[PDB]
Amino acid sequence: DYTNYIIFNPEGKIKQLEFINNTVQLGSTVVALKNKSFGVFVTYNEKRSKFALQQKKIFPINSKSLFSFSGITNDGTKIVKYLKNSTVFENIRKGRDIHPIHVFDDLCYSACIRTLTNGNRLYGVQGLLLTDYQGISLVLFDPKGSAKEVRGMSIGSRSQSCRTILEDECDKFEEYNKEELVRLGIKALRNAYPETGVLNKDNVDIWILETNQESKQIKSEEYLQ
Amino acid sequence: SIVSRQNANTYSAEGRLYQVEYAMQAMNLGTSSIGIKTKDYVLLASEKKIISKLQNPSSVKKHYRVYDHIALGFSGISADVKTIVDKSRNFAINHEYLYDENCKVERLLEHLADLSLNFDKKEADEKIFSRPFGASLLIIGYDTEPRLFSLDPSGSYLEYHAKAIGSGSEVIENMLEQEFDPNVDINSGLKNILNMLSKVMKDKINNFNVEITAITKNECKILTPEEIEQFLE
Amino acid sequence: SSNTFTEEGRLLQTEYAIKNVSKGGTIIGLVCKDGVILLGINKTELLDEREKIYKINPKVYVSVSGLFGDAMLLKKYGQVKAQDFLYEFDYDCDIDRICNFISEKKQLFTQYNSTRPFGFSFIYAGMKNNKFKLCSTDPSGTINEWKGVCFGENEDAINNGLRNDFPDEEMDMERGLFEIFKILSKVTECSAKDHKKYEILYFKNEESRFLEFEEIENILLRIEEEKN
Amino acid sequence: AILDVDTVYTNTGDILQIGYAQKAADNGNTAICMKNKKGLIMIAEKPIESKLYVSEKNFRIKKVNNSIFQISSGIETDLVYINENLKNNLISEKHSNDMDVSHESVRNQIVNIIHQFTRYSGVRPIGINLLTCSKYKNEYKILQTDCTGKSLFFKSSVIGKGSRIVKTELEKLNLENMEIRDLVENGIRILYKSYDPLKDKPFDIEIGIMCEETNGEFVRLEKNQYSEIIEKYK
Amino acid sequence: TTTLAFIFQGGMVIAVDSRASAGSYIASQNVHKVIRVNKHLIGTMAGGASDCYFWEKKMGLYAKLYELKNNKRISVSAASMYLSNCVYSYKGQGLSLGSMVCGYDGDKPVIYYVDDAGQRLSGDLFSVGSGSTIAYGVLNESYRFDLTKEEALNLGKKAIWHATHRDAYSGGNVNLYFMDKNGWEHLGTFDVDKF
Amino acid sequence: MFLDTHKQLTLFTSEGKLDQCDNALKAATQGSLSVGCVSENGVVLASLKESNNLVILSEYKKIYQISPNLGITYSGCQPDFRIQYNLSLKISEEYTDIYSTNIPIRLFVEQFSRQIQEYTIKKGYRPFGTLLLIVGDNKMYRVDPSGSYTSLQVGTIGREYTESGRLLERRKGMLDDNISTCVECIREYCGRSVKSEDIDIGVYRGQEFRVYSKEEVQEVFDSIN
Amino acid sequence: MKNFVIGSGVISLRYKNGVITCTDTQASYGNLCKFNDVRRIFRLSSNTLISLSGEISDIQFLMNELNKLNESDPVKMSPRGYLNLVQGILYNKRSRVEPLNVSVSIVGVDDDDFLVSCVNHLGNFYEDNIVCTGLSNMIALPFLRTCNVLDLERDEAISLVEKAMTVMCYRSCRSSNRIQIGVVEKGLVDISDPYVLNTDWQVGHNEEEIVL
Amino acid sequence: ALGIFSPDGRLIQVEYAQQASEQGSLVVFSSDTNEICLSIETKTHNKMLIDQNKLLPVDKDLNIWYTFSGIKPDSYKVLNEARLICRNYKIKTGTNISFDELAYELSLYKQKFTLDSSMRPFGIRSILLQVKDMAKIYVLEPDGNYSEYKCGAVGQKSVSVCEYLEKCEEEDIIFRSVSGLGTVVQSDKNKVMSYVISKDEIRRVEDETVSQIISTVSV
Amino acid sequence: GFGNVGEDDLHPQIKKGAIFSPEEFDGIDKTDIFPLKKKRDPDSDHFKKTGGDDDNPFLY
Amino acid sequence: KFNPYEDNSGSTVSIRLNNSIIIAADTRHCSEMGIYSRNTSKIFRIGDFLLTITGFYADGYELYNRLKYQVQIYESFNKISIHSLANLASKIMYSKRLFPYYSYVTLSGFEGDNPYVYSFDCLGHFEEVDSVCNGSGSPLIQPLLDSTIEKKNWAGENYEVTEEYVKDIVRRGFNAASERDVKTGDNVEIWIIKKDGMTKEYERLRQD
Repeated sequence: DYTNYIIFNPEGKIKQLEFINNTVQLGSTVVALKNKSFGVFVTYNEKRSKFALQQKKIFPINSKSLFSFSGITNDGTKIVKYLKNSTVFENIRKGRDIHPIHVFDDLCYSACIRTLTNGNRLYGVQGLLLTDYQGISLVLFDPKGSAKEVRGMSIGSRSQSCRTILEDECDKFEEYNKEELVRLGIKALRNAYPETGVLNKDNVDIWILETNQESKQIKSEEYLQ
Repeated sequence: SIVSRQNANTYSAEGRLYQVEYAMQAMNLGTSSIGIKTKDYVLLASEKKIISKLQNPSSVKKHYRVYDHIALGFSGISADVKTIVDKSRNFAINHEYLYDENCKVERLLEHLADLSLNFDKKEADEKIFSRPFGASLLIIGYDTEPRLFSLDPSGSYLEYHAKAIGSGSEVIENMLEQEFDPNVDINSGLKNILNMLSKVMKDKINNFNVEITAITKNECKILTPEEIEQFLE
Repeated sequence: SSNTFTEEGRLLQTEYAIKNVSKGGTIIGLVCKDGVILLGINKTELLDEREKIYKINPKVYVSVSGLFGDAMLLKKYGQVKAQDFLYEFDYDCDIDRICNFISEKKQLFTQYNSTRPFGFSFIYAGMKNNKFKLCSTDPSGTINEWKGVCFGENEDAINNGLRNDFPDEEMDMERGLFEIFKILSKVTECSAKDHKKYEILYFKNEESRFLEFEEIENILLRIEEEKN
Repeated sequence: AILDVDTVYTNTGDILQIGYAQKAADNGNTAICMKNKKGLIMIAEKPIESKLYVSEKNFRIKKVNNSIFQISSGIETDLVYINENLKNNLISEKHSNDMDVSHESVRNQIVNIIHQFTRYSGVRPIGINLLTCSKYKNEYKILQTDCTGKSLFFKSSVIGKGSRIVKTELEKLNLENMEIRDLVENGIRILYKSYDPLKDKPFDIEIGIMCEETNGEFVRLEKNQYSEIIEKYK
Repeated sequence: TTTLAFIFQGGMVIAVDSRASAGSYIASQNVHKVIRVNKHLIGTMAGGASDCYFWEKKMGLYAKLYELKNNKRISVSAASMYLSNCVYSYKGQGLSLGSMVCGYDGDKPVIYYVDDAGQRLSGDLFSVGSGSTIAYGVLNESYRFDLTKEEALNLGKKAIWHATHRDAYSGGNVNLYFMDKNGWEHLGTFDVDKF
Repeated sequence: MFLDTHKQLTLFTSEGKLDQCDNALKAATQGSLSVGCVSENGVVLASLKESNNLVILSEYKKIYQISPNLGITYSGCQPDFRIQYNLSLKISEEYTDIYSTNIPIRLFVEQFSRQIQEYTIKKGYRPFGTLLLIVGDNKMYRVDPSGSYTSLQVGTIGREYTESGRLLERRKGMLDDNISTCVECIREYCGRSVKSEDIDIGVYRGQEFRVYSKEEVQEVFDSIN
Repeated sequence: MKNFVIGSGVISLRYKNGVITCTDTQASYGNLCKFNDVRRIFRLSSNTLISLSGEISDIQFLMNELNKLNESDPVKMSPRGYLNLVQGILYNKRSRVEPLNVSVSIVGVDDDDFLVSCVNHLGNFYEDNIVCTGLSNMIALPFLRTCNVLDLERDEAISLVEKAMTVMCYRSCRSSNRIQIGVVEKGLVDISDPYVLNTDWQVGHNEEEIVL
Repeated sequence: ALGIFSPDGRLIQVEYAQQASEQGSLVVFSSDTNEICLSIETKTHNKMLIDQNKLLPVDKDLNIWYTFSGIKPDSYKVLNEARLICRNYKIKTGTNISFDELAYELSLYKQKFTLDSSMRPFGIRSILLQVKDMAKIYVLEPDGNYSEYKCGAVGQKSVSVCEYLEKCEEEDIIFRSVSGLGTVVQSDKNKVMSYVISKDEIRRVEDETVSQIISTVSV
Repeated sequence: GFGNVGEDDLHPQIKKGAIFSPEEFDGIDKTDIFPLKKKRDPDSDHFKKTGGDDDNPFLY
Repeated sequence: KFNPYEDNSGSTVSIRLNNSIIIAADTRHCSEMGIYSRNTSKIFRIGDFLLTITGFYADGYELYNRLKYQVQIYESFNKISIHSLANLASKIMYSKRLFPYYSYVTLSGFEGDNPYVYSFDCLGHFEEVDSVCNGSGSPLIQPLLDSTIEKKNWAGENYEVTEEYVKDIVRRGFNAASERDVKTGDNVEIWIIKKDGMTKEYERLRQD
């Protein structure tokens, strides 16, 4: 009765809002680490078949801004377009960069509308926005309509192991250097993916963002092989 | 109506939308087809769904010309595919209107993926249907490189070196992982694709129950039966 | 339910609407040499105003059976559309045009999911190509041309009588009404027992008129005597 | 069969869906608002679900305008819609009159925006308790709103799961002639008195004050202002 | 501007002037006043450079859409009717336009003179632009349906040359085209000063 | 599932009947009794008013005037009648705007019944739960929730309608005495002794319809006693 | 385009480590000085000032929209942010052929970057060390440009602006001698209470007229 | 459910409409390069019922004809849209609509009622028929599918008729059509009509010959 | 609305060129007496007549 | 009565050579009878392409913002070609035919190895040119380019055209314009777009 559509079950919870949590866990892992000066995205990409090309889960919104997501890829692409449009508008019509948290205000309002009413579809995408704004800031966007700042996060399939590996070292992020953050991200992926050979030079793409500097993709050779 | 829209948009406890899960069952209830990409050419062969021989072979075509250098093959519910083709043609012509160039195939795929899950939107041009399209598409084209793209009813798409759709998809894939090599000529490639197709066809493969589209840097060729006859042997 | 198909491949709502018609007052029609008879059976004495047979335009009349509210709604709609046709082309339309208007609206209502079919049937008396015609429209919206037809209470019995008891001989509408009363009485005595509930129209394309129950009783005495 | 399929009346007159919404709201994190002649403050639990979140930059208190701010417990994302519409309405109302929005107008907006969720069919009750603190004509008032839309003004109020324990402590409390820092002290003490460690996770405190020392402007206290009090009551 | 198009036994000739003016100032001297929409259909633009080019390129997109979903070349009548409808939708709004949408429908040449007022005429000889009257005079006494291809081309080439000789808003290069059953061909970009 | 606002609440049953229309007729049949009596000199219209809830019977009215020549009374739920009365006033005023004359009874009843019937086909709407007696132009019309109307000589709506209708047949006569005759007729169908406050009377005489004042109804009852 | 009650002129120039903005407090309805206390310098932020001229109703509308925008979004804006916002508002109004008969000057300081900008009713905008609006653009601007304002301290800049406004009062019908000066520095934003300039008018005294 | 997928990936209402389009009077046709023969069978249980002509012209100068099987009232709307499409296309474009364009637009109209909620699929197999330059027959499914047919049958028990036509490869299309119709109908119960569509002309065949040929099938 | 751009470049004229020209948005060396657009000499300073009646001039 | 436009000086010149594009514009921003600013840049860059405007500065700025927004939307897959950008600019301009941008946009850039310069009118028509001048000073500079650069009416042997010669010609033409053009500015920007990069220079002009 209460499973199909948007209403409180007798216990006082909406089952669809719990199902979107399973939905956002479908995509491949993204591991994000932030330090005041620089931040790192580490991803695991598996070819869906021997003849399928990689889907490039990480999307750069603007120089010094990166976005990535897990879940329904259509919603993720919608959010990428939304963030690009917001960057353009804020740069031109407001003379400033996007605020990592407040750039998600309209999207959060739309998501809240969707969670409050039936007929409209809930977003099935969980996003990570790593941007330089008075320093490097990392934001986690949830389909329920809330964007929260994090020291580091992991989204996608099997992301809880990465999350706990990151959480065991969160207090030391402000002291780690860029190589240390990349190493910790690769360690989190390894903990999620202890099976050897699966993680390789081809399946992992590492993105580096440093404050007051452009975002760059760096080779994974030095960290996996 | 709100109830029907909610039925469209209800999520399953496992994740994926229920309607997407059902459309993915519907998407392969059709005749088989193979797409092969090589750095010189991209092929697309499909067996025709000739329900009766009284239905003339010419008029049951399964490949639609999306633009000057884009062709679209499909499997599953064939009714949805003409709407998809019309909207794809509109997108390509609008892209040329804005930018005076043939669009990248990836750009058309992005447009269609965006339009896929827009069941709720109230304007026709901003959605495909009120439900996922019950067809799986193999979209090929040339955009400074032979491109093979597969669009699923879930709105997801992937660029492929080779793919098969339809009831024979799994068998043809288990055969592709052994038989396919992209270092092969276009004529021998046509021979190989037709050989793979014939394995699953209900009846004997010939030049009248088969449709082949080969897009290359030089031409977006559609092979005549008198030309398929060359490769059937 | 609503307007949707079923495993059997039939619109159950339309079938129930059609069933509703058979519970309405009986209406009969018959094409003859010189005109069309339109007959209706009311449930009460109704000389105050005609209730079973109406006029659409100078050359189309309709009989009614089924839901009275829907029947009057679509009667007014058909009259308005006939007047719109006259406004457009400056002459009155034939039976086919009124049939088309009402059938189009009925089909729209049996195709729209959020609405219910109109629970009534019409019989149209008119002319076309200088020859009299008799159409009909069911709740489904189907248009049927008839030499003779019946709807409402005793619909099946009267239709069967017309099928196999009505002479195939071409006859003027006087003998046509006489034979209609013959078969109606054969089916049921109540038809020949009482006449103050009857509405009978002698449709002639230019000079149609309604029969007084004195004329109906003049037919009644003829039928009573012919068998003696 | 229970008629909770939608926001409709049961045979006893109760709207079950609103009861479920109140169950959801009553399980949220506690926020305490205490009002006094000298100013107004609100305390807010911020449970540490994971140490990865930057709790110091995630705010439970959302401002409606310069003179109205509010906090919610329950499904706190519904506060996004409620706050967005309240802000859109009240900023326009304030600037179309060039004067502050009164407490009664804020209450009218709150009730009328919250009621439509308990009033329509294809819609889901708001499912939050909401505290809206405002200043008007040099007076402070706290508006506690339920899931039904019923909102009343209080001298001090609490929402969230620990409301039952906090409310009694507030009833034991005298607010007249208390300094704003006395309000901060008492709020932190009462919040910690309802912690119940074995059932709730450890939490950080978000405190927003609105008093004369800041000419009535909403100010979000930084941790160094109350770290001593948190150490005292941890 | 002076554009010219006419039909003769061997095919069809089109010629334009290629000058662009902005009052007394000659903004451009080598603008292309022929919009090729396909191998068997072209349109000579006269009037506002932007609006005439815009709708002609909007017509060329409709022709391509027709070809895609019909696997068949669009007829000249349909192409010109589409164009005239677009400008007719702005009738009385000051839109300035005039163009011959010319091509072959199978084996039959046809030239449709389309105009900003929504007018659409099929004919065997049209001339449009400020220098049209001069071109009409040279064509009137020399044009014949029985012209040979070389005679027809020189008549079209010479008729535009005279118009540019005598009209201020006409000049530059005489672009010359020959449309035939087998498609059109750009026969030259002759500069009027080198005749 | 939640309420489907697009649902068709009126449908044919497998027996050919409209399910909701019969329920609306039942709802109308339960209303307070009201009668009308046609005569060779005019038409009488009477109805009973419930005195419960401290209703000011002098101010509360049960018989209403649509135009100078038309009157109306109802049995069923009051709100539906009030909406139908607004609709009828609109109809009559529109006719008077166009033709400048008082709307004839038959044209009014037709235009009114079509808009009543509108709700037996309107999605997400139920039919009006009221029966209406319309008196004017020396005629009477009973209009039911189906939008079906019938001209009547003696008619009753509300409780005890069939047996009262039979009694009205025994209680016809000259208009001047018909008022008292029908007051006696309906005195047999009231739960308490009827005071003049408890009954409304409207009579169509000549060319206009007028509702008796509470003082006139006393005069009619003084003849009764 | 409203032309009923008009504020006369805006003068804003940047000097050493700061920016000035100055306007008179007169509002004229035709040839009538209807109000002499209409104030057209407003504080947009802790480091920005906006001064306006033109139709007073349009000034009030524009400042109302700017205040709504300021209270709505949660993100601060630099003076160039306000410049872009106001330019967009005015250009949109112009392009909807419903222009505001208002011309404004945004001045502010951000991290030692000094903004002095102008936006006219059409949405046209420019930035310069001295920007003047209205008849000030023709009278006061040529006089102000003769002084290298970039090397003036706050007092010298204020005195120069006061002299320019005195010239405006002498040579403008719609300009009064009751001015209001707004100043913004790195850590300061100040809008003075309106005060009256002291004029001379001693040139026309002539030799043999009894000064009264 | 309406305009939505079922749990097994089926458009349930569309297939129900297909079935409803099968429960209709049988229509049989066969074509050669220069002609089509079209035969329809009708129920004669009612002598008083006047049988309607089921072969209706879509546009008389283009010589396009329309036939259907299934729910009769839906055929009226579909034929009206066919005629409207022809007329509107000539208005907008200035040239006669081609047969393929008409088939495509009518199929789009058919599909329109299967893409939306609140509306019901037509549920009629509609046949477009033309003889101008060559014989051409389009059979449009209720769901919007359409494709050319050299010969075939539609309606009540039409699958058996198509199966017979597969074998009945006789040169005379009149023979083929009438014999294929004869495999199902009963001469006593079914009155049959036959038409030959030729270059911009139409005529119906003699009853004697059609009945004689029908008598030899399903004896 | 469209501005008739190209009418002169389109018709024989029995200046709207093909390309739009600047300042579409005399033979005397005039120059200007003041930077103000139309001003040439002092304003007419007097109390200006308003009100009364202009459409009924003779109804004193 | 409302005049939505302002003329803000002209004098932008763009010349495409065999292997470079020289595009120059004056920096003056003009009011009626006055100078708003002497340092307003008429030249905007979109990646490897340079955009220049004349006429109403607000219209040009809005058109540049529209172009940049559409180009950054398009660039989700690949860099936009100069031809595609010119076509997009033409479409954007024509979308306002009922209320045109008073901007003579000139778009110049390299399509790989080959330089391209596109000139636009206010209503969007665009053509590929070898040298184009827009704005008030166009009639004073364009004949100079036709004679000295394009060698029109040069019956004899032609002086070889090169970057240093073309820049000299451009500065000569800007001097002539600033002399006889009231609204031609005080400083002239000179960009040199080459295959792999671009650079900007400045010269002072008549300032009265």
